[PDB]
Amino acid sequence: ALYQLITEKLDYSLKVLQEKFHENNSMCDELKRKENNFKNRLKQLTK
Amino acid sequence: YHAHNKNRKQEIDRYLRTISSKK
Repeated sequence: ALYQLITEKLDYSLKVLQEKFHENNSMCDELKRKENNFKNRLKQLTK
Repeated sequence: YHAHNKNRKQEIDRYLRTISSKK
């Protein structure tokens, strides 16, 4: 009983954590694009 | 996965702080 339920809990937790990792990667690259856009906006503004 | 998730969260916090600083 300790075995099967805990192993299924962990198998579901793997998906739970991988979802948040993928979404964190998406938020990270969107942050990268945002900061690049702000820096290029500054570039054009100075020009 | 938890370790790298925490790392990404910290980096995202830094990036958001920088964006707010320039914003």
